[PDB]
Amino acid sequence: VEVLEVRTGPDAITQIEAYLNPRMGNNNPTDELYGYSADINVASSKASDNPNATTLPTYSVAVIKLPMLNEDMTCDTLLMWEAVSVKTEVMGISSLVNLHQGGKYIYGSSSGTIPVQGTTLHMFSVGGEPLELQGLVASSTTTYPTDMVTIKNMKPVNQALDPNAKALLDKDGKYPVEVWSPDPSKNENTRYYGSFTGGATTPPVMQFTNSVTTVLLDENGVGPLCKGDKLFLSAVDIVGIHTNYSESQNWRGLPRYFNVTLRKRVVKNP
Amino acid sequence: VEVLEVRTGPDAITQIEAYLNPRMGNNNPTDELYGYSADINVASSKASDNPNATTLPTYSVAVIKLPMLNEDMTCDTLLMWEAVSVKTEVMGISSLVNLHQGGKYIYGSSSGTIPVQGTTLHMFSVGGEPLELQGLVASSTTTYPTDMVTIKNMKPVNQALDPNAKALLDKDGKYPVEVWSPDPSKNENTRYYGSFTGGATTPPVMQFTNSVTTVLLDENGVGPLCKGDKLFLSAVDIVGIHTNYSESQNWRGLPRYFNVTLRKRVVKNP
Amino acid sequence: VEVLEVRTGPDAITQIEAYLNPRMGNNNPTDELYGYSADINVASSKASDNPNATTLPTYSVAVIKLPMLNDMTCDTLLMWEAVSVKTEVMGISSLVNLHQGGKYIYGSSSGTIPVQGTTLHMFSVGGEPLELQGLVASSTTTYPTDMVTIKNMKPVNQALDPNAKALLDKDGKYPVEVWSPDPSKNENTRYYGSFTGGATTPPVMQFTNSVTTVLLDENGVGPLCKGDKLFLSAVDIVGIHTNYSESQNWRGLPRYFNVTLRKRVVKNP
Amino acid sequence: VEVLEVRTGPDAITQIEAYLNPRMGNNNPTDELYGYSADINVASSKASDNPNATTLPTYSVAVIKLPMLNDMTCDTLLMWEAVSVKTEVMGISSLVNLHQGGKYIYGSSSGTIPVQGTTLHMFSVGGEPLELQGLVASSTTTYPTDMVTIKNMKPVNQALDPNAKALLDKDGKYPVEVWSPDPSKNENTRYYGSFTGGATTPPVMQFTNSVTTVLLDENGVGPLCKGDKLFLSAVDIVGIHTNYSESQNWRGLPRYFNVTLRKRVVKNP
Amino acid sequence: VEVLEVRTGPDAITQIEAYLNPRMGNNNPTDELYGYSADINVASSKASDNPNATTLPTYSVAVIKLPMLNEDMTCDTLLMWEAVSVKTEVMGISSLVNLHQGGKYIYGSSSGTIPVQGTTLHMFSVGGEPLELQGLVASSTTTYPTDMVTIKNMKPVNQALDPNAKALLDKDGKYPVEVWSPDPSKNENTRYYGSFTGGATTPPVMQFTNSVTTVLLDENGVGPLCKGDKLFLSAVDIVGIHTNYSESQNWRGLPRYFNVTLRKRVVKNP
Ligand SMILES: CC(=O)N[C@H]1[C@H]([C@H](O)[C@H](O)CO)O[C@@](O[C@H]2[C@@H](O)[C@@H](CO)O[C@@H](O[C@H]3[C@H](O)[C@@H](O)[C@H](O)O[C@@H]3CO)[C@@H]2O)(C(=O)O)C[C@@H]1O
Ligand SMILES: CC(=O)N[C@H]1[C@H]([C@H](O)[C@H](O)CO)O[C@@](O[C@H]2[C@@H](O)[C@@H](CO)O[C@@H](O[C@H]3[C@H](O)[C@@H](O)[C@H](O)O[C@@H]3CO)[C@@H]2O)(C(=O)O)C[C@@H]1O
Ligand SMILES: CC(=O)N[C@H]1[C@H]([C@H](O)[C@H](O)CO)O[C@@](O[C@H]2[C@@H](O)[C@@H](CO)O[C@@H](O[C@H]3[C@H](O)[C@@H](O)[C@H](O)O[C@@H]3CO)[C@@H]2O)(C(=O)O)C[C@@H]1O
Ligand SMILES: CC(=O)N[C@H]1[C@H]([C@H](O)[C@H](O)CO)O[C@@](O[C@H]2[C@@H](O)[C@@H](CO)O[C@@H](O[C@H]3[C@H](O)[C@@H](O)[C@H](O)O[C@@H]3CO)[C@@H]2O)(C(=O)O)C[C@@H]1O
Ligand SMILES: [Ca+2]
Ligand SMILES: [Ca+2]
Ligand SMILES: [Ca+2]
Ligand SMILES: [Ca+2]
Ligand SMILES: [Ca+2]
Repeated sequence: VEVLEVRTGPDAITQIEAYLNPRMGNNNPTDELYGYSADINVASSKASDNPNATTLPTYSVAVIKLPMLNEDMTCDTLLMWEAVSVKTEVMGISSLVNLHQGGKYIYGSSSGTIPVQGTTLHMFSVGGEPLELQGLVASSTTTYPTDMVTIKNMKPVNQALDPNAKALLDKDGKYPVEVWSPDPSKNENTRYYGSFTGGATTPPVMQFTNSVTTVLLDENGVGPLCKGDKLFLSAVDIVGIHTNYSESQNWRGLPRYFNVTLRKRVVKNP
Repeated sequence: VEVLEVRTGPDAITQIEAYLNPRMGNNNPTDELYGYSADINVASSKASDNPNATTLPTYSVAVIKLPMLNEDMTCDTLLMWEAVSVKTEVMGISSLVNLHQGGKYIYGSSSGTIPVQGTTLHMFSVGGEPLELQGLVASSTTTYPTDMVTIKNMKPVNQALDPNAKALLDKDGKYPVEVWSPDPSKNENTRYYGSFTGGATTPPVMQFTNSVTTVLLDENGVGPLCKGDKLFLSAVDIVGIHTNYSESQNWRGLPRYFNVTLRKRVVKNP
Repeated sequence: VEVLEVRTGPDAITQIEAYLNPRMGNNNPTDELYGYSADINVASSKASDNPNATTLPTYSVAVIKLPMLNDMTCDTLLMWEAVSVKTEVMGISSLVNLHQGGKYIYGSSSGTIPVQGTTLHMFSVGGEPLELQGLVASSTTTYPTDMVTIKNMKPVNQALDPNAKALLDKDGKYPVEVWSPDPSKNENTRYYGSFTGGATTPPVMQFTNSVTTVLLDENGVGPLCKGDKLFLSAVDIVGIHTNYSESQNWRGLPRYFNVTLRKRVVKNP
Repeated sequence: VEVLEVRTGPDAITQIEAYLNPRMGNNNPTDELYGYSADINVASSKASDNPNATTLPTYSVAVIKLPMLNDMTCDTLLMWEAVSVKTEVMGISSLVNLHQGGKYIYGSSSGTIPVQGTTLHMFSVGGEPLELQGLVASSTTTYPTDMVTIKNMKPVNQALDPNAKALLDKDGKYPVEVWSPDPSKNENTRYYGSFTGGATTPPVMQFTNSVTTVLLDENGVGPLCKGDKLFLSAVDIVGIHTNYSESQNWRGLPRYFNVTLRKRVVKNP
Repeated sequence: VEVLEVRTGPDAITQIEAYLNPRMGNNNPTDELYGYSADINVASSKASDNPNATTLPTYSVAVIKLPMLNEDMTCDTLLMWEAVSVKTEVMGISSLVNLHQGGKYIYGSSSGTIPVQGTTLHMFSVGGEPLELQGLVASSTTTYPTDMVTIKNMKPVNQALDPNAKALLDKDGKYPVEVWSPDPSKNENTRYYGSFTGGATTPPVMQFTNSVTTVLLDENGVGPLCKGDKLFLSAVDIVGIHTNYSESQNWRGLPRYFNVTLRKRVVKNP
């Protein structure tokens, strides 16, 4: 679609806000361990790697419906909502500042417990359509739960780049992060931003503020354009691993807030 | 409230300073371990987790009364104090540079003792009303002391985002950091800045200088506006954990200094 | 070659995109451990050090053929000039995995240690092969003969031997522990590398589609593609995987490139 | 004083330079362990904590007498204004030493553990003594009477007691664990500090002669030297050296200052 | 000498390149462990600390002879070469990415070996005369090899700043880093840049690129001026410690490349 100028005048700007709850494996709000995975079940061998669905963190996604812009669809030009900037925040960070939760002792049984630590993964995206994904796994011989969306008919090539392994992030809590990542060869109409630090016991590091805005405009001054007046918000915020007294382990996630400013953009009627 | 222009002229600027003492759990200045929590008392299980009030760090808050500005409340326009910038500093940082305090030896009994280390959490906020808070916990089955302000009738939803778990930071030493964090969906009239590094034994890192100012104006050039001529200052500065000889542990906190510059802002009378 | 002005007008600009699969040692897509090295075989001594080819990560290289620009007698020619690149290490979140068969973090009730330790990231974009300098940990290492390594090593190759030079002209052949970008050459290539060592170091990576690197030099000139060929080179070693028996495999990830090129006028030589 | 404009013309600018040696506890240059604290002596309990004077790092301070500027009648006077400073921790590379007596890294065939753990770096440049705020880890600690510490301590002193104030007016007398710069004062000093804690943390330091710190405030005014005196203050604890017996000493390094000053006109008070 | 303006015109700019090989202790290219120190030999006691020359890393220095500028030395003004900017690079960084070198196992005898790690020291300097040095040691009772250049007649004062402990970096592989550092009270005619990270097992961190230039001009816009048409390049690049199977240890250094751009500067004839 040919993109023209920004539409000026009163009522040309709008703003939405939303939060996405984490989807660490216990994904129902009545689950005792909502916001965590179940105890990790580890592969027995290369050939026998059957991770339980509840142990696998997935991506969060929400579709926000925006006000309808075009009365009749037959004028030479149309309007689309253009995402211009976002304020985003990982919520409840200070919940990890807690040394009394049941778990593994830091020293002996007189000490506090080890807080959430280890691998972290933070991703947010804002687009005018679903986030486009690339499949890649640690091991093609893992058998994934069938009620999740994973790579069909995996082979060892899927341990690196197979250009046939593509998907859309179109379902909340279904696409495992260990299988899918943002596809940089597409996503022309989405801006995504991601951060990873690995390790078993790494100290998690996070900032929180209401003073920072990310501008979503591309090199040409154009932000994501919302097809069918729909805005797509995606996230994952794995903040580390909680270790229990018995040494079993649960992934821990946190929710993410989005505040997106949008404006009206003229496009040519296709 | 329709915000208008900055009032210029002599005496249009004022400046306040304040310090907030840490509320680590021992919050009475006659407490032997004032500036620390009591020995952390750890849950025996998921179901049984009763942290003592003295073991839970809370937010500091102070209200600064500013000179009154409006004689007539008849006038078509009124003046409010607008917070423009802040210098803020964590005080007594070098008190941590101490290897003789009674505790746990670094190596054997000929060595110095382990200094304060582990999880850190730093936050300051400057606003024209109480900081708005969102509740989220590590465990919804925790029983919090009834004399603290925490989430009423928790369910497992409270381990992630429950949109009903909201509060105002309107009491000093009452809101546990492990339960509450700044709400990014509100706080239009407060600037907050936060930094977290987790981990069991992580070395703390801190800077101190009198050369750095934070500017508090939003993207329209408007800082926090002080309702009823009150300026709200909030903080928490957990600098880590002290470990005792028996391996019991206390949170350690430090005081925070604020120097705030304010100016007169014209607003439309409501 | 004398470099003249940029050629303006419609069709003055083109873009390409490619990805390079990692070459960690298992370099065939049907290899069970594709994207990993084989179990590291360690030297029993300084004198006795014969690493298997499957255990030695090598540089990835791709040559992209660009639209033919030039008749070859005009007094000025056109060359494709690489102006900027968006590049991305793909599959980063694949490391966010605690269930893979391996070594337990704590006892046997816990998750397994994820990929961690030494990392090496390099990308380059050039108008000819990346020029290489040879330097090794040990000059007494015997390398696999079917790889390209330093000929007739002496202890001088543990430091700078001005004679140990090569071109990155084959994919999966030049070991990273032998070869590195030659800063005394490479006038026509831009390279960018970072290294963090250690055995257990947590890996750190970012991913976004918002970042572009400008390739122009201090005279405003990017790499100029000789014979309309664009050279893309990479290595992305994201750490070490540890197996249950404590054997270890290097782990690598693929890299994406999106390069923008413009027509540059040059004086005919 | 009412501060007026900068005085221009020939000879309006000056430079001084100085070094301050560290005061870690062994503060006499003939001390066998000069530049180190004596072996750390640890408290037996909350009630009993009697650190020896020689175990407690203190701030360094020097007063530089500047050229006499003024007669005192004139409606306006000149003061030296500290404009900028180049400052350097000297002898950083002295830490790059694994043969020194100490605790083995692995077994007795290995090198010894180098200086590591808690570090504290501070420098200040002002026109009067640095103003200090008292705060300690323990109010029941008994400090050496020959040092300057907080009078009549109570548990409030484990946090902010607004009465606990002092001036850094003596070299090697004010313990860093008792005093820090007071941000509620120090209008006429600029101070800069960084702290990293932990018991075994690797120290990190840079050294260059290319970096200057500008000392002007948001009104373009630097510290003004009362009575033509310039105050330089510092502490540079670079970590802890551990002996074979596992007893431990703080290690400090000297700091160099090069300050540029100019003449500032002020109203006679 | 009085420094005047930059000389303009054709042929006013020259460019040199050079490499400096590391001087870790095994400093002869035929040495089996060239580019490493010999096994560290640890002090028996404070009184008995005799490090072997081969165990002590020294600075690298090279003198580059530049084209002769002044035809008649009686003219009232003269030209000097002025170092304007440098591109510099540590070479062979990726040689460290090697887990099969003989050494100490990361885990048991089935694993890779521990790569080079621990204390790093990086310095480069570009000057128009020898880099000026200040003496400072960890221990004044250390007995250094007489074949090296160290502090004469050490006393305890040399554990801190002795103003009489000065030297010039005027010989390659002779001035140990543990005794000498750049003197900030001098070096008006040299620019030096240094970086240190200690510890015994710290991961080394290095970058490499050909896209970065350091500008050498001072605040008056004057770079180092090459006395007698000599350009002084100095370096040390200790990238860590290699541990052998028997647990003995060797410093590891890497060579450094320089590409310095120079221009002609007018000076008044003294
Ligand atoms: C992430 C998180 O919140 N982890 C909890 C865990 C988990 O709920 C559990 O591991 C499932 O993943 O529970 C922790 O406490 C449990 C632990 O102390 C075990 C003993 O190791 O006992 C459990 O209670 C038992 C009780 O002991 C028995 O008398 C009874 O038969 O059953 C109870 C419930 O099964 C504790 O809940 C843990 O450390 O694993 C606390 C963590 O914070
Ligand atoms: C990078 C990676 O994927 N590593 C795998 C490894 C490698 O595939 C393997 O080390 C070759 O380099 O395999 C891991 O699982 C193996 C391990 O559990 C060993 C026990 O030490 O047994 C292997 O299965 C055997 C099995 O024991 C026999 O019954 C069978 O007949 O032969 C099988 C094949 O050898 C496991 O596959 C590993 O931890 O080493 C899992 C890693 O994820
Ligand atoms: C933050 C802080 O200052 N921690 C102290 C602690 C705390 O005061 C205490 O743990 C309460 O939270 O005390 C430390 O010293 C005590 C320790 O040596 C214990 C031995 O386990 O003894 C205590 O003194 C006892 C004494 O031993 C008895 O004879 C007497 O009957 O009672 C005394 C007081 O209970 C020490 O105070 C500690 O290591 O726990 C020192 C820390 O710095
Ligand atoms: C920096 C470096 O490359 N270190 C080497 C070292 C050094 O060359 C050496 O330690 C002197 O600094 O050698 C390493 O391999 C040796 C090691 O396995 C030892 C056993 O601890 O044996 C040496 O070979 C011996 C062999 O074992 C004997 O049977 C024979 O009689 O003598 C041989 C030579 O002494 C190995 O060379 C090491 O681990 O120390 C490998 C390091 O990479
Ligand atoms: Ca594409
Ligand atoms: Ca809102
Ligand atoms: Ca060259
Ligand atoms: Ca004040
Ligand atoms: Ca001097």
